[PDB]
Amino acid sequence: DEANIETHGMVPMNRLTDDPRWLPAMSERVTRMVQRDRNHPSVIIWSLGNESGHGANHDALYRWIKSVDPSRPVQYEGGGADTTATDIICPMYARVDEDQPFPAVPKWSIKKWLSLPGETRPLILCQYAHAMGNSLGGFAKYWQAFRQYPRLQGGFVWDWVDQSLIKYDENGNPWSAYGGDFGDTPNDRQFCMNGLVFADRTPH
Amino acid sequence: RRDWENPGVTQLNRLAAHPPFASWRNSEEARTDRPSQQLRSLNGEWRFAWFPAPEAVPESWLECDLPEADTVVVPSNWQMHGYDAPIYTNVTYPITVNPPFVPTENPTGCYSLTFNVDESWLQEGQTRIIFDGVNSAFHLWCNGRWVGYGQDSRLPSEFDLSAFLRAGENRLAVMVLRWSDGSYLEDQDMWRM
Amino acid sequence: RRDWENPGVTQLNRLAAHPPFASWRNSEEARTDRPSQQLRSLNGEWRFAWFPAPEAVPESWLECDLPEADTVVVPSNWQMHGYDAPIYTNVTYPITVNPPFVPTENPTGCYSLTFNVDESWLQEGQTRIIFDGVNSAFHLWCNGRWVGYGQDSRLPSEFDLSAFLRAGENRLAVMVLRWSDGSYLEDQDMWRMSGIFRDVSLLHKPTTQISDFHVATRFNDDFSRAVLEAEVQMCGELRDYLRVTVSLWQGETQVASGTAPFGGEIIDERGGYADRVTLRLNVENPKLWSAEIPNLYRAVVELHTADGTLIEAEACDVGFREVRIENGLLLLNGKPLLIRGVNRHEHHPLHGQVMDEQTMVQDILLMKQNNFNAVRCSHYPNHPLWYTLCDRYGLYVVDEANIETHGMVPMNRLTDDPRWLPAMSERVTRMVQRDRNHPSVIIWSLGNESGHGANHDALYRWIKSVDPSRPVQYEGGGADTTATDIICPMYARVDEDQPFPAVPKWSIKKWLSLPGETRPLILCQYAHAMGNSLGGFAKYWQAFRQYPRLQGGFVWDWVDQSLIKYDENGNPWSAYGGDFGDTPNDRQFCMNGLVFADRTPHPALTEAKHQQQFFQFRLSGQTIEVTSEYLFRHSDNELLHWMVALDGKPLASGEVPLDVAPQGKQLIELPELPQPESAGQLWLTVRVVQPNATAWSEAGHISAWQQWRLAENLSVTLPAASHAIPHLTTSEMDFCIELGNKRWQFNRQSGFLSQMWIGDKKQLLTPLRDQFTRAPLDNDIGVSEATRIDPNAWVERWKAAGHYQAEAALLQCTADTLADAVLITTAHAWQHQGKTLFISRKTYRIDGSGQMAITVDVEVASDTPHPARIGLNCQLAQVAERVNWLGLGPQENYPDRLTAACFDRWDLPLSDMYTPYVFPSENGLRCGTRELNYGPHQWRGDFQFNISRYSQQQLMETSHRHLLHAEEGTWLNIDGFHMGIGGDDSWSPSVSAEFQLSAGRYHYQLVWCQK
Ligand SMILES: OC[C@H]1O[C@@H](O[C@H]2[C@H](O)[C@@H](O)[C@H](O)O[C@@H]2CO)[C@H](O)[C@@H](O)[C@H]1O
Ligand SMILES: OC[C@H]1O[C@@H](O[C@H]2[C@H](O)[C@@H](O)[C@H](O)O[C@@H]2CO)[C@H](O)[C@@H](O)[C@H]1O
Ligand SMILES: [Mg+2]
Ligand SMILES: [Mg+2]
Ligand SMILES: [Mg+2]
Ligand SMILES: [Mg+2]
Ligand SMILES: [Mg+2]
Ligand SMILES: [Mg+2]
Ligand code: NA
Ligand code: NA
Ligand code: NA
Ligand code: NA
Ligand code: NA
Ligand code: NA
Repeated sequence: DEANIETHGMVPMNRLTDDPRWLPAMSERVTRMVQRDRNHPSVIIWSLGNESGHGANHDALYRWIKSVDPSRPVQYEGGGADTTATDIICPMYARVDEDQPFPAVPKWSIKKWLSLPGETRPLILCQYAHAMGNSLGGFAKYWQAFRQYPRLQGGFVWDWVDQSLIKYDENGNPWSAYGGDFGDTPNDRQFCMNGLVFADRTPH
Repeated sequence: RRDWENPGVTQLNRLAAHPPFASWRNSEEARTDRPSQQLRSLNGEWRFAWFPAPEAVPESWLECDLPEADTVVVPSNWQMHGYDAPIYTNVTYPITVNPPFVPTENPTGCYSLTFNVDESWLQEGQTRIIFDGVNSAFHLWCNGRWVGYGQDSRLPSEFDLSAFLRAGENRLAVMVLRWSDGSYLEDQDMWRM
Repeated sequence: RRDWENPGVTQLNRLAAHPPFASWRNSEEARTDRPSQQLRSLNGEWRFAWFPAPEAVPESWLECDLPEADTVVVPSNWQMHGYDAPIYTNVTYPITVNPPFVPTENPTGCYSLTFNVDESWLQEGQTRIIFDGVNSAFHLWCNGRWVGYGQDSRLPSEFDLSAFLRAGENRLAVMVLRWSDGSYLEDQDMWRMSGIFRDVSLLHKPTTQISDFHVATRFNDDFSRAVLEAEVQMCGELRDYLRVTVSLWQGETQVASGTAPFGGEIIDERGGYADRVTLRLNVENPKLWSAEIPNLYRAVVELHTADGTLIEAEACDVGFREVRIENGLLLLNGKPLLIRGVNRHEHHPLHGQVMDEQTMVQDILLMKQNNFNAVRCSHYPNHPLWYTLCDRYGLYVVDEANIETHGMVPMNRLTDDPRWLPAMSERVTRMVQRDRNHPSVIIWSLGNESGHGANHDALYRWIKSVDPSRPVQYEGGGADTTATDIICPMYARVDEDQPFPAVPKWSIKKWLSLPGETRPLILCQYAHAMGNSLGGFAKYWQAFRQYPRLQGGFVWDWVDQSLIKYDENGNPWSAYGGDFGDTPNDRQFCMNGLVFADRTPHPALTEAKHQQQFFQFRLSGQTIEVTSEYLFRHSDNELLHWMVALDGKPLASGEVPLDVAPQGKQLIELPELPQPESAGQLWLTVRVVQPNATAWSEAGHISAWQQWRLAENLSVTLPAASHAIPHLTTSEMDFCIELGNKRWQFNRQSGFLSQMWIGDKKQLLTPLRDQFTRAPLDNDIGVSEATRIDPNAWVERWKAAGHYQAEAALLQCTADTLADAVLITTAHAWQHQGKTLFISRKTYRIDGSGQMAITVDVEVASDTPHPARIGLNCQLAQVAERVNWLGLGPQENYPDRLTAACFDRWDLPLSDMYTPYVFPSENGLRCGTRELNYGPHQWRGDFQFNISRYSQQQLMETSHRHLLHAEEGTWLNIDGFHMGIGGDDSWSPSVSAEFQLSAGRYHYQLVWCQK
């Protein structure tokens, strides 16, 4: 269960989440969620949001949850996937054997990540294997690694269903549309369709 | 006040958050998770009019239905009814980055509903309204009087309407802003509606 | 909108918080900290009108002055101008608890000011107004148009007035609400006042400006190298020709300087901060800052263009020091501190809560002179100047957020509620944003007495995360929660546990070692100096010295919060809770200071000074070993003076220069002790004197002392045959003795000495009778009240037992004539409801020499509460100018508070023998006295005494010192034994067992003779 906090378009990504003036607004997004969902057994882990860098607001909120609900781990991927705001190493799109050593926020091979000096946390990818179009090549490589390494405990595939929308042609026949098909611009075109299933639930 | 351009105001008069309630008045119903007569759905046909900015909304709408409005089902996203376009942008914000401000042409959906309330709900007790999801911020009025405001498009906003309703017919008016300072915290890679 | 009843709205249009700015446009002025033309004070004469509620404020006031207003000075608290009454309530909120609402009758102060603004401030740049302190919330209008709103009475609220002002005359309107939802977070134990009580100023900054800067100093392992790192942020349009230069100065020498254009390092997938830049300056062998030697450098941050043109400059003092907790110890520059601290409220008896530099400096100097090295800002961020003075004079400071919700039930009802997280967060974040560059701040505190809630844990981590350089502490919820790096209890005792449920206060020695505990423990409040208090203070100090992890504490507290009131005649007097009609109130509980409101010291201050000395001594043989407790400085401004005296008469003395390294020892051998030619006890006193003046003391300043007994030669020499023999005259009702021109009369029905004559002059106004009670101290009373008795308080135990009502019943009174003397024997029982509480047996033996030897043997029933004292008292007929004694002094001292006192011969004017505590009680005792002289009388023995124009009766019946009146003659209380005064706290019995008169049978003897 994840708070409705994502500030991906900011520059740098944590510009708001490291800003105390935004702590109140962010706090209610996390606190109100826990207040509502904390009795559901299906929720096993809380998340502080998505792609909002790593800011001090995150640290404060991570502690708040740990204090009010010790029954479930808290994770958050922003800022490098392994900051002080996450009980779990939860990278997005980290590769199995190949490192992608981006500055400040590298995406290490998952097998290697587990063993960096001083690291001891479990690793569960928050997003992996981007099912956009003809894809999922390399999927088995993740599973073989998850089964061999105890601390590689899986992941959440990206993602379930294509976000395509239905439009109607001149003849009234329906068709699947994506970014820019409504005159929207700028837009990110087909990147809104990354699911294992089509928008109507037919499997890819 | 332009509360929608102030991250210091994320709500006005909203009630505290809490787990799912239904106020059963029969324990066996509560045991089996049966529908509660105390928890009523207001989903169905509502009145809706679209405006290009909050500044364009007529004062008359607070007290009376706009003749030009249409009847539409709720819940719904107004883009899906064709009133304006949905936008698919991944990382880049769909509005200029100038926190906490939002554009002056800010699509405003004016929703209203005339509905009945039985005297029995008003003779004792508290009657609250619950909006489980309103994107991205809104003000609420009941029978012409202002009740409150809320942000966070993905959690329920609840208001006590006890002192605002009367037996019989009543009318809600909800002014929903497409963009708000909450939009700054809602940049997920998905259609913007 | 009623924004003042919504914790969700703590401000509207308020600008971000930042460190002190002045927008100098000349770098040298910034270097020297000179007044800046871009920072104007708007303090002075303002207009003001009081209203009972915001609803009563006329709308005309926004546009123009109200003719009914008065002209008053700002800053001020309106209660100090007489507009409404200040309230003194401790825990109970001064308003009904019904968050977030406040009373409808809400005193509103309408202040306004018409002033000029130069077009030069408006033609370019930004003009903002800064309210350093507005209690408790306020709306601001400029030229009739609404600007913004602000809460938090203890941090500055700033607003941009650029668009509201016009060249020439302008008018500000400030509506200040006494009560707001902010008041729920401002329940500290002090007077409840309101108003614009800190500075109001206007600051002009350029459009392209420094909007914030943080300075950090990190060191290598032995502090011989440091890196100064300065992160600077800007507002305005970014341009490639912009630069920031940060230069570091040590006096006139430029130690380092670095320049760079804006553009920070990559932080995440989206990049870095194009509007910030970090300059790193290397510093070799930096001069380190500490309270011992507050070395400071000056950092100047200049925003300019590449061609060299200055845009503006900001600056700050920098102190190179590292604070860290390691292996359970709080270290400063790698050495463990011993905090000799005190809590200090911002209080002035005339001006209320408005602070001035003079009072601040006065406080700091008395503190330092009294061996304090640290101060806790109980319980809110202080006026900005305070931190400047602590940085420069040298004091460690605990900076504390203005959050206290003591009156809630339970105490954390709001702090554990996420809906109050926002409001609380601003009280912590804005404080850190303002004060983080001050070297004197070594620890952050999350507030006070607010229980322990999840909001505390969230804010604890926020701080840890943004400023790793300083530990975070917080006492609420048990003093050792997950929200504190330091175990920091309030009023935990040294050896005794107070196991309250859920938030027990353990003995401090035991607390350190509870299972799994490893942190340092520094009391955030200890030894409550209310009234005649500080009993047992030495016990804390002996434990802090013995246990490494006991690293000191902050005494409660610095200064009495009494306020001045004026009687019919216009004469001033000190007032406390309820004296303004305020009710409910907590009476004298607002006076807990080491000093009176006017800065005069109470006697307890000297005890603190002595227990907090920086030099320890031991004596062996002729050898004195001095050990320095300084961590960083050598004793380079100290000389040891020693003096040997026999019963007060000096025999020898000298001086030796001290040259001891920090933590080192120096041995000093006294020269051979020539023998004395008289019986008597030789005593050695040593003192540490500072020959040279300093920024905080005058030449000659004494910083430490100690005494020891040396050889004693008991007198074995027989007096000598008396030239005369006293005669006894027996009559039915009296036994009279005559000797020369003196006569004594013992009444046979009362069994006491009722009269004594020198010639035809009577010496007594009241007979000499035993006394087992004292006018109750604040500590004896505790929370007890007539309207609500605390039966466990000492005063209630004594009352209930009949101690104050017991009457002497005579058992025996006989007279015998001996070879050279007459002997009177008496026995009395004191009873109550038929129980014998005390029995006193005595002999008075009057001899040929005229001396009357009195022996007293008392029995105290075991089941009666131990008595306050066991002595005699009388009202002498005459009054004399001086009091001279051989015993401990010169100041007032009690059994559990006499370490600072020295044995010697003292002589003071009688009035100095009375301590004017605002709430009167037993006072002025001196203990360990072997001889006392007053008028022609002399008493010799080994007793404790007090002497004054006020009876115990009067003191106990009078609640305010200004109402006491000198009685005829002089009341003398001479005690064989006197109970300790306690003070670990002033709301529960706190006199340690060893200081209670529980022995059951007591003996003392005194000789009264003429001089
Ligand atoms: O389904 C899209 C996916 O995008 C990832 O973001 C990518 C983005 O698509 C690409 O244009 C840019 O080069 O890199 C971004 C990664 O830094 C998001 O991380 C993921 O959450 C999805 O939104
Ligand atoms: O100077 C007073 C002191 O009060 C303490 O609180 C006491 C209070 O005085 C007593 O009336 C109540 O019965 O017990 C309280 C302790 O729980 C505060 O702890 C201290 O901060 C001071 O305010
Ligand atoms: Mg808002
Ligand atoms: Mg039914
Ligand atoms: Mg009707
Ligand atoms: Mg994203
Ligand atoms: Mg408010
Ligand atoms: Mg308190
Ligand atoms: Na595994
Ligand atoms: Na996508
Ligand atoms: Na110690
Ligand atoms: Na007090
Ligand atoms: Na010296
Ligand atoms: Na008294």
